Amino acid sequence: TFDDFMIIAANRDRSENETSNMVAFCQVLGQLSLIVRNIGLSENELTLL
Amino acid sequence: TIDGQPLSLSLYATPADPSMLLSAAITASQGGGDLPHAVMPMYRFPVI
Repeated sequence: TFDDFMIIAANRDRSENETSNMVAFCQVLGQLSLIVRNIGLSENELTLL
Repeated sequence: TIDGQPLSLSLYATPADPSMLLSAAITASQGGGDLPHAVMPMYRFPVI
């Protein structure tokens, strides 16, 4: 979730699965950023859905 | 005709006009800032 990504962050001592999960989280975030700014959504349409 | 070419000319259909593109700016409305709880300090009015 968004919680337990903050806890995997702010440690600087994590497992390879932990940094892989945080990297997958950040890449899904980047995919969502692209999927929003490519189609054009000023959030009044987006946060409704 | 004698050569097979038609006497009556063909119909020329009208092509579709280029449409005008439309955009819009949808707007949002978030809540305002609500006032917190006030604490009384130790200093006088010009200091505070």
